Amino acid sequence: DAEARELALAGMGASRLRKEDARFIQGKGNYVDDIKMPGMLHMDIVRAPIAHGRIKKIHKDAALAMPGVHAVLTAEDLKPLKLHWMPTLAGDVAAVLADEKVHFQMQEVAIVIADDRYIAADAVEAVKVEYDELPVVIDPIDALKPDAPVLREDLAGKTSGAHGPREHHNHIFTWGAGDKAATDAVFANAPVTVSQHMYYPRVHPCPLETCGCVASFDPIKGDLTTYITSQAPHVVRTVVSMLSGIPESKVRIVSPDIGGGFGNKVGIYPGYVCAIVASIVLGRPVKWVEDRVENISTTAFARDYHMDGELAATPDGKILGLRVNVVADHGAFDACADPTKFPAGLFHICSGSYDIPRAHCSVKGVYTNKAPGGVAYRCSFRVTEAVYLIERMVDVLAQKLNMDKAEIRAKNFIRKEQFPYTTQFGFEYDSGDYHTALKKVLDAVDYPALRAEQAARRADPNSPTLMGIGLVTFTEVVGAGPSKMCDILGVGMFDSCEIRIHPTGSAIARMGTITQGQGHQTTYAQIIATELGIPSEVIQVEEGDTSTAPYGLGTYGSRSTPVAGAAIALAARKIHAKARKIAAHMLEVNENDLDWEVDRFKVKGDDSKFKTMADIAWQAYHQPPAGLEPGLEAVHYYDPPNFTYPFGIYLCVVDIDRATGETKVRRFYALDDCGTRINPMIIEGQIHGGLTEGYAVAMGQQMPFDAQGNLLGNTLMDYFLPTAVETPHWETDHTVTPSPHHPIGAKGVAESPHVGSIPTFTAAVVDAFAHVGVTHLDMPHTSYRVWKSLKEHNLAL
Amino acid sequence: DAEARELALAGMGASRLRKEDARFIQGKGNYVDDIKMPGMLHMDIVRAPIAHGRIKKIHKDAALAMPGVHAVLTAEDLKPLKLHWMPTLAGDVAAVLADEKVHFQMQEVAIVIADDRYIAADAVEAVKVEYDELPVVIDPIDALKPDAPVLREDLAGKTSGAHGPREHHNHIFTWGAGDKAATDAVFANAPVTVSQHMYYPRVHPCPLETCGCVASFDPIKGDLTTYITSQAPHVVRTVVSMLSGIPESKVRIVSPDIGGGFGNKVGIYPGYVCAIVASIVLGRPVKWVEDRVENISTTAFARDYHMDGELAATPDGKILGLRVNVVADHGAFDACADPTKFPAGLFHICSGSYDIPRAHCSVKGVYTNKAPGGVAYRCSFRVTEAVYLIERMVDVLAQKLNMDKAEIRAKNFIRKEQFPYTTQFGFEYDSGDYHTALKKVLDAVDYPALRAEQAARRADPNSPTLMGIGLVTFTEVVGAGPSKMCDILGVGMFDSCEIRIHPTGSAIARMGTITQGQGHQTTYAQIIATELGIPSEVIQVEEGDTSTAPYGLGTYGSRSTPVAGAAIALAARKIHAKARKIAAHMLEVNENDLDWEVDRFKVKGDDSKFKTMADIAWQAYHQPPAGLEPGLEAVHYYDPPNFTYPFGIYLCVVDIDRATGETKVRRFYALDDCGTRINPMIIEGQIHGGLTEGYAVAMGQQMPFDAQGNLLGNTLMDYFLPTAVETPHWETDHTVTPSPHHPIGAKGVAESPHVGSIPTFTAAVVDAFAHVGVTHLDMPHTSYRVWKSLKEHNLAL
Amino acid sequence: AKKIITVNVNGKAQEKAVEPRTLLIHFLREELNLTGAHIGCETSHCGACTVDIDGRSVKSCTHLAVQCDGSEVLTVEGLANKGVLHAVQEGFYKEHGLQCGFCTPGMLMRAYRFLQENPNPTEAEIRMGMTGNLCRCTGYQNIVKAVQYAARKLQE
Amino acid sequence: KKIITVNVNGKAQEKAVEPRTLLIHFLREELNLTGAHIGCETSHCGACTVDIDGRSVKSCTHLAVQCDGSEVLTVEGLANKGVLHAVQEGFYKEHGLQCGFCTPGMLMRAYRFLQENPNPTEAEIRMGMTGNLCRCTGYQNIVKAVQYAARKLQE
Ligand code: PCD
Ligand code: PCD
Ligand code: FES
Ligand code: FES
Ligand code: FES
Ligand code: FES
Repeated sequence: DAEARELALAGMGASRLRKEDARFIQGKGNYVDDIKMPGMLHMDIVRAPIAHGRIKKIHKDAALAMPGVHAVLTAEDLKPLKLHWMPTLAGDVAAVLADEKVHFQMQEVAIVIADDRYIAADAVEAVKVEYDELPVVIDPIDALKPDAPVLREDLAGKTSGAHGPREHHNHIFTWGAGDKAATDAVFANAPVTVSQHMYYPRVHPCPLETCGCVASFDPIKGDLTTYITSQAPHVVRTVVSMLSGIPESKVRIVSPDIGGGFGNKVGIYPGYVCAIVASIVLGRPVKWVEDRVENISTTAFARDYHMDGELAATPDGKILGLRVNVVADHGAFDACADPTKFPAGLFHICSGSYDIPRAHCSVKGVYTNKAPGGVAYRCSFRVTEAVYLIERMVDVLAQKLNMDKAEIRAKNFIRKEQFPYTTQFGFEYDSGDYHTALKKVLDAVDYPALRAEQAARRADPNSPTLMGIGLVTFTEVVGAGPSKMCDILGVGMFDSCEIRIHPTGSAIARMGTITQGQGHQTTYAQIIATELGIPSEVIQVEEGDTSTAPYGLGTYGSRSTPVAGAAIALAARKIHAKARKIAAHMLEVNENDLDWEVDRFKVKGDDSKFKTMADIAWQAYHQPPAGLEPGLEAVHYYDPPNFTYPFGIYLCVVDIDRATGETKVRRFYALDDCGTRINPMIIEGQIHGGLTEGYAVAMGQQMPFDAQGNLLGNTLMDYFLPTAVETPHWETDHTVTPSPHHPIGAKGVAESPHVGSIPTFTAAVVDAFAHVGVTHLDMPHTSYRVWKSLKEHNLAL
Repeated sequence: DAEARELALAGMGASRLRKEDARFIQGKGNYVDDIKMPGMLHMDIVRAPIAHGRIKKIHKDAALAMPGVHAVLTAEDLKPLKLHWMPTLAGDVAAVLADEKVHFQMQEVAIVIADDRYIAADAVEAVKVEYDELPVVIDPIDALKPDAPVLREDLAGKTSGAHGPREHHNHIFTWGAGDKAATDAVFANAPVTVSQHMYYPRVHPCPLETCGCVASFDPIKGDLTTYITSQAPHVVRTVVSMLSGIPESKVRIVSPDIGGGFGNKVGIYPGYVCAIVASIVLGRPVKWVEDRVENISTTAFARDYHMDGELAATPDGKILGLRVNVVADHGAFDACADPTKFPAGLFHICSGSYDIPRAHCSVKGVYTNKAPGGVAYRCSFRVTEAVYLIERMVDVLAQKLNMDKAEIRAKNFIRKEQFPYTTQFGFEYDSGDYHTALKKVLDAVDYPALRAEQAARRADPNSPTLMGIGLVTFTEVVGAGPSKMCDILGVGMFDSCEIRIHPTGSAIARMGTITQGQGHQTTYAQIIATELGIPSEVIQVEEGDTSTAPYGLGTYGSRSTPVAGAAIALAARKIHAKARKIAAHMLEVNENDLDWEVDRFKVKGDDSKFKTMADIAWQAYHQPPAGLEPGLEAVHYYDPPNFTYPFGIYLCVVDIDRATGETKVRRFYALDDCGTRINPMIIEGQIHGGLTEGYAVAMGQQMPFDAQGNLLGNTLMDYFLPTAVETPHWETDHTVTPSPHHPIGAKGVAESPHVGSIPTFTAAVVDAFAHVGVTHLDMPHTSYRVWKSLKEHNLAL
Repeated sequence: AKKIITVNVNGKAQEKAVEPRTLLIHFLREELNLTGAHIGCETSHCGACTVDIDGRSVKSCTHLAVQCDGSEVLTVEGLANKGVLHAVQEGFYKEHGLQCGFCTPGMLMRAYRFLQENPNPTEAEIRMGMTGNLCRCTGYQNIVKAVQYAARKLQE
Repeated sequence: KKIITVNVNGKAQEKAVEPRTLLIHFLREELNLTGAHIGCETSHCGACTVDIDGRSVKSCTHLAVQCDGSEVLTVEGLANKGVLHAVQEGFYKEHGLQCGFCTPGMLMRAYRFLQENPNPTEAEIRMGMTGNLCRCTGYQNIVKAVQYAARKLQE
């Protein structure tokens, strides 16, 4: 019966069905473009046709005279409000509407307000703009050249930025971590050494639902309400208040249902600011919803890292040192989402799952005539890059030593007894058990049989296909929080939760995070359910409304379970401590004479004497025990003591068609360990989604630019997104290594599948060519690009 | 800069303009009938044409066939849900839809749901109902006769009710307070003894906006949302939850802008229950908005007390004892709003502003064929009746002893030094200073000169008008709260407040009360402004939404300032203590090296070292000092230690036309003392409204029934409401005697003008006839009634 | 059968089709969402539904929408010009002439017209001139002050 | 403008439309049937899929005017008297949705595909759902959702 009562809760560990499904499966979800307000007008944006050039003149008359058009605003209308530029999370400034010149193609130059989106589109076509083209900067290396054109004329004469000194006009910053002296010394004396250059191409999160907002400033009440596709509504509110002068309490930002974010919706885009301004000016609602081409072309991109990795080791394979140098392309304006003190995110986590004694990494940011971004698409703040770098280097080292790729990892892994482990870069890994997981994966796929099949195939020079085996053993770092080192525009990276129990036993809870499909409305309810003995089904959770939810930092970097999940458990526990106190008063015994059993406090010894949470809730409203306030609720803001470090072990087997360059994923096995699991069903869905993004990135995605800086393949015509046919069947597995410092031992996990799968795909592809001396092949592993390599290494046909 | 900084806050004591006005003066308020939802249908009610009778048959076919009509429901459709009867705040039950019989004219018999209100009204007329008339009961005394018809056949066989044993089938309860034996002993031998019967007529609160709601059950999400004219939305949510089976967390009740409540909107009316049920059945929004005739006829009435007062005294006017007996007319079902332990409210406060050593009261409630109610219209839970009884009795005593009416009061007043004073009934009056306040009023209106003028007119037999001087010195009891003593359906009568300070310094605040026009959105902000040094203009307050506001008991009995006002100050002080802790950390000094000066914490001895609330707010979000959670907010549930006891001295001069019987109010002076005053401008408005209601009750309002039970004058055709022409110019005054136990010393005041002015008007009219031996005249004092008295006493023309 | 009509409300043409029995108050509230005007009775006493029709103060609950085809109707939503409150709205605000706000839109529309009929009204004239509007909250005292305020502002 | 009469979810809708009005905007803007979504301008995503005259069609590449006399079914019309359609139940039971943006289109497609092929193999399902993109699920649970609906439809 105690087990029956626990089961009935549908709390921690259960694979319960989602509470939010009902509305979505019936078309009753509420996304930004579903909103219609009285007197709502529509906005469209006139975008730059060229990548770089001065603005001679903008013709507004033809558009203005067009029936149905209410206004055409340019940067000149934004100047009095000091809004033609806006601060970015990276400490730089970004143009809202191009003023003296355009820095990237598709950049926002002007806006039009019309009766609807149809007339609005027509108005944009009627707005003519004259430009004087300037030479375009596309390659980061060419950008640092002495004679390179000045992209940021607004930064002229400056010698420093928000992240240190600047050595050139197109140089943004240089950041490093680790011991350079020690590392240099190791490499100088190391017996075995390897070094590889690799490009992590620029790709785009491309959420199915694009960015948008319905901005409504009410001149009567003097306040602003903005429904927006934001992954951080509370900071947006704080920023919007600052930039507009409207007192914060009078600004209400609400993230309704969002059709996927994937890091694309963390920052503030020029479209939002313009809509807000237009609404303030016209005194009525203004809706802005971008098209797919605008989303890919101008919203936050991911990656674009040019990396030079080096590994020092001994002949038996033990890694002695790690040295990395990177050139980062941040586009025209540095709007890279990151905690204020990390211009390159947590890239210094590149020591991986290995006990490397010495290490150093240096990252150099550079401006180019491209759209801003860098941190998005499940990157965990440059962790995607760090893992790709280390895993690729380990593979190169293994190939040079003719050492098995799994064996070199097992030998270098941080051991279970070394946790909490402090790396050469300073991170304190919370817990792990990499060895156990590796063995589990290797046995499941029969690794030795795989290697033997591969050996038998390579032996036959007439085999029509190449067999590749990729293996990645990674360590993630998620839960951006310690306010001491992590902050967004000055706000510490904590999070919160408020829970209120009603007189009849059910409850409502609000957090500072904001789901975009990851199931918080179900999972958050489960955490609280186990903490209070109230079925998750009646614990109603909400997020996204700054006027009702406790202040939080939103959801990105898989911080929800680590940061908010902790605040949820702690807020529930405050309520539990009061409930024990009330139960003791009702049972006329002392608190210490009580035992909590699933959903009730029972007197030690006598089982018949007990009080449920329902009984306690009513008592709290009926008559509070002496010294206590009526009610049963709690609030908690959690400033995390450390990050959470989930891990994984992925293996991919691929077969490459030698006649066409086509790569077919034969099998993919993914083991993730994110500690205590809240809902296995929901975790599985996150993994499936992340592995699919991984496949898309490694095998088909890219954002090429021609010599004139025009973005090629910025629509679904060429920008790769796999369908059910291209997506392989995923095999998942797991282990449970709890985070010691977390209230419920739960680590984040949503980005792990993306971070780890990308290098697993490259590993498998390169491994297919390893026997002919191939150490690396840059993504995407397109049939076109792979065929090119087949031809280079005489393996075609 | 100190005095200026405090002034800029516009906090405590400031007559700052209202924050609410902006929307209301531009027609942007949001009242129940302004609401329009997708798929919303309209509901109208088929009402009883007779006062008492059996329901033979209801005809639904013609109405159902009518185009636009979706459904016609009766008690039969409610039975399966156990909703044909509903529990009331008085512990009795009330019919939602007449089942076997009707208990009062205009009672709810059936409901129709249609496309709009026009079709719905047509549908009502189409529904034919056949009845079997039964003998009517309209007089309370006739109701208790042996042969009197059985009204409540549903409780046949019950010998006890919710408030003790029942002696007759039409007898509801008998309640008493004070020392019976001691009181009887004083009266048995006292040298001076007076007795007086008086009727406190049944009147109606008649708020300009009638009752209504928009019920919306969403079958997709499974939750209920209903916008309603409720003065206690949280209590309604709990009750609706339990009656419907829908988990409370999935029930959202929201009181939007309410066009006046005046106690008329505290309870749940069958109309609300029906709309909710119809919405559940139809799976769509249902709107119900009653017409004026329905409001006056079926919603909560006020008074209807038949009282017999007695006073025992010595020849110098010193009161020795008080004995009262009352017969209460509660209508068909007892739905009288009151804490569960007080079926006669706080009527035992009838000892008034006088030190009476022995007293006893007894109230007997009885059933009659009329609408439920009793407590409403600014009564503070029968205080109106209590004050009217004692003040009329004191006048009667003064007239028998031929003693001045002001003098006899100054003789019996509780002395200032006697506070906190415990009355003969057990109330502990918090504070007071009646003598000082009385002297102020007497001098202000030149009382002796008024008496001199009155003496002159009385001398000339041919003076065309009678002069009457009325004086009332009353003590109120407001702030229903001590949970051990007061509860609404089991819920302790506490209240709450939650304040959240934003990173930039402004804030949002929500309380468990709900304004209906008394200015909470302005005043509440002022309390917080002074406590935290944040201008009230940027402290946004909201009430009414059960999903966002902390649980409270609502607004009635002038409880907001006493209970919520306390919760607000304490919640703010919780934030202020944390702000100090933070300021000390920033200033690197000990907490008590700090001084609070208006809006900042400064270092003692060093004016240059300080931190403002804005500085602190930012720090709370940026980097919390060790051992503190990030953020800056608090919630507080206040269970009051005692009620609040404001007082007042009211004087009115009337001139009665001997030829027509019409009374003209020459002057009305009102002094109120509600302790610390939050906003004088707002207080003055509440006084004007209250005094006007009093004039309405004493001079023109009534709800007469004919022998058949038909309610006469139930529309504005005859139900009296004064216009600007009839309303006299009010003169207001005040003294400040704070409540010692209240966090800011503020007492409630809103009901004072209503409670005190009524007996003041009667006192003036009766005093006009005093010279011919008139001791009392029953209200209303209309020209017609006053003329009948002029005629009866040979004073006509 | 519904009659097609065009009524000018706040200077804007409102083309609709309504049954002849449609009261103007419901037309404004239900058809145009101009929910400022309110309903407080069914006997024509309260004046909460007062709007300005063709230059005169009229209780819209006692007038047919179909009798307004081509008329000039003014509602509280149209008093403010370019955001600046009309003297009448400013008067009610500055003098605390409103509490619950229900009778307010009607009071404002009546005061707007009253001040044109009588630019310099005495208190008695104000009380009498506003006599068709009932208020449950204010006691009227501040409302006459509000009207006096507006009367003064219009002359300056 | 052309006056048309479209049967949307069993109810006749006579409206005046501009020829250039895409069916997706007509449904979302004129009828407020916001279940159908927009995820691209090139006709690839299929988040706008609705059933028209017995076939799955991407409403963003069809004009509202072409629907004069047509039978259109959107996700709001799948549930019958509040009882979920097998495809809605399958997606819910098998966790076939996360952000829910591609869901209405996926459901409308699956609704027709299961009539085109009642006993589909996994390969046939993946191929049969090729016109619909999803960024959250990785498609695996969607395949299971459709399989669940297939079993329930032949039950
Ligand atoms: N241990 C554990 C963990 C976790 N979980 C679950 O799972 C989920 C998730 O979680 P996490 O991991 O914590 O995460 P989040 O925070 O929530 O999320 C976020 C992520 O998530 C992902 N995925 C996804 N999905 C979806 N559907 N949608 C989206 O949008 C998205 N996005 C993406 C990203 S990109 Mo960034 O932003 O670049 O940084 S970061 C990210 C939730 O429900 C939870 O509860 C569990 O159960 N258990
Ligand atoms: N000391 C002091 C006190 C007070 N105050 C203010 O004044 C007001 C008021 O308050 P009170 O006194 O506390 O009260 P309340 O609670 O708020 O209220 C209630 C009342 O209120 C009155 N008035 C009025 N008004 C209006 N406008 N509306 C309304 O509705 C009404 N209602 C009525 C009644 S009837 Mo019962 O329910 O039969 O019991 S109760 C009653 C507010 O704002 C407050 O804050 C100040 O300032 N100070
Ligand atoms: S609603 Fe009362 S006069 Fe018009
Ligand atoms: S302000 Fe409420 S009726 Fe006038
Ligand atoms: S919106 Fe993408 S196919 Fe229709
Ligand atoms: S569930 Fe989000 S795109 Fe499919």
